[PDB]
Amino acid sequence: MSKISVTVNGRRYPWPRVPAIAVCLDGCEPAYLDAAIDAGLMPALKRIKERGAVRLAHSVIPSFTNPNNLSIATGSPPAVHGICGNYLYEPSTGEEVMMNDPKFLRAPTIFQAFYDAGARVAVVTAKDKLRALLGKGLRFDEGRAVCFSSEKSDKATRAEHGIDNASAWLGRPVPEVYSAALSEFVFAAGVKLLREFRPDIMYLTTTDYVQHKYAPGVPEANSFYEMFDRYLAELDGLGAAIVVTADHGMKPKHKADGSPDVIYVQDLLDEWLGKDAARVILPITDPYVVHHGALGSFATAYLPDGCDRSEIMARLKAIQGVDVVLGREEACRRFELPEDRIGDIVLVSSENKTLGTSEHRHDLAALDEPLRSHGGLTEQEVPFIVNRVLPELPNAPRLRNFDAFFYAVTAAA
Ligand SMILES: [Zn+2]
Ligand SMILES: [Zn+2]
Repeated sequence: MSKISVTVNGRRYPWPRVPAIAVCLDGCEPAYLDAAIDAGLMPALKRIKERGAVRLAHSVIPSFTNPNNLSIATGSPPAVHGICGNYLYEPSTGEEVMMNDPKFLRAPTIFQAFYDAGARVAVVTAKDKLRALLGKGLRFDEGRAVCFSSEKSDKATRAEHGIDNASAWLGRPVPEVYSAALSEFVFAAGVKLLREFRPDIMYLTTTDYVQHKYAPGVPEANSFYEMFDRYLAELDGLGAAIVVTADHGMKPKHKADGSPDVIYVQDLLDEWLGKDAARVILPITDPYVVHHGALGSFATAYLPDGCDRSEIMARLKAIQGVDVVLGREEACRRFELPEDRIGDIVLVSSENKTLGTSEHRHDLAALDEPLRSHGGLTEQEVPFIVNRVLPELPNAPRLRNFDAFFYAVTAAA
């Protein structure tokens, strides 16, 4: 007898005999789990690690939320699926255009491919914009798909989400967007879906709210992972094959005095090339954001026609804190990104620095606590833990976070 599989974006996924789950722990620097385990707070993950397969994996660069979630969802890098930031800039038009709409997704998700093959599929996110992206191609007329966010759980309908009011269904209020509870809702929905819906494929993804605010091992960080472990214990107890991974890690990005440590790329380019001759883009978040949530460790820049790219790159790389500077072609090959949605040059900052645009009218910082962020090579390493014996499972740099569903269904088969 031939084995059953689903082929998606050039990869063959065996059909899962038991439910196959990937959990994306947003911003989960491996140190978070080590600290919580060491404090005795994750007895289930501790045991799961001992008896399963424990690895580190590499995220996509940029180590941002959307590109990495979409990579996990499609099993492919952004060169394939097209989502490589929150927005891009169009030199013609002079327009900044949001890349977080499903129309910009260029490759099918694993979720749609399994759904189209007759599977039961469930996707739960914390934020609703990612929900719409992740849910592209799912259908809700056969009772075989569920897709909603904690954020808009009370707005779910049968026809568009596969469930009527997921808040009422789960029996928990809609959580505050800026809370651990937004992510707890996802875990809780996941458990209830596993019991009652019995998906063949399920993705659970959260937000990095806690991780931007709190370093590994501090009480609030430990409490979050203590909470996760309870849901993990339950998913594991119900017999699912589970991969726990992350979209990206998290590192402190502040000076000794606790203030943000930023390299203002637009200021530098204005000086060398003329004011606004170039455009620096900060794709970590939406373009309107100026409140320190716009500070990450990866940036891209669009340069005036004719200028000396090679020269400009050398000038940027000479700056302390700027670790990597690549032209479009090279950055796209190295990081597996789409040339048509990346700037002329790509910049990656050092471990404890971020990249900003300018101090002209500035980038007024919001929250109090010392800056923590992601986007660079120093937030690329993430946990990758499976609750099954898989001695052949590769390790980083070969293992990618977007191998999560490949190995989950393999373990489930
Ligand atoms: Zn994230
Ligand atoms: Zn973040």
